[PDB]
Amino acid sequence: EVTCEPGTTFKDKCNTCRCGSDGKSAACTLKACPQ
Repeated sequence: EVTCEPGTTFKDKCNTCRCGSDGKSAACTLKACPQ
């Protein structure tokens, strides 16, 4: 459940989520995040 355009990414929880190409998906570096 992402909310962004493809080619913009942004800051999420404890990592950055690169908006996929469908405008509704994200990669998110995903390294760690206790809260």
